[PDB]
Amino acid sequence: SMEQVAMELRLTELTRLLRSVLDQLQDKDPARIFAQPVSLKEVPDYLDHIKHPMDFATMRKRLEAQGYKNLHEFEEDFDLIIDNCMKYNARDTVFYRAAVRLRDQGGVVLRQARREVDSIG
Repeated sequence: SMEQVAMELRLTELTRLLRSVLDQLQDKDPARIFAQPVSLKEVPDYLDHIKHPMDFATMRKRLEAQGYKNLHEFEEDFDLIIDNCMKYNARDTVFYRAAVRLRDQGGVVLRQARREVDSIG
């Protein structure tokens, strides 16, 4: 139908916006601490601690499959990156600290994204 196509164009445009959001968030991780999944070869117990792992490459795969229906789902994944890190790693670690800075700096980007998503519909 014409409606299904209109819907698909909306999703494509959401994907376009979320791609720019993702690039902006990932720039706030210059050390690339959150770029890839935590390695289960190198941290063999990880899944005993963290039940829903997340990272920026995994978000990107979902994004490019148009697997985010709305900004809320996208933010859920971003929050997992931060919250998983802050649990697994202690406060006095470069990892924990990187997550805090990503959270703080990402807030600004996500604030305007929500306005853009509501505004453009």
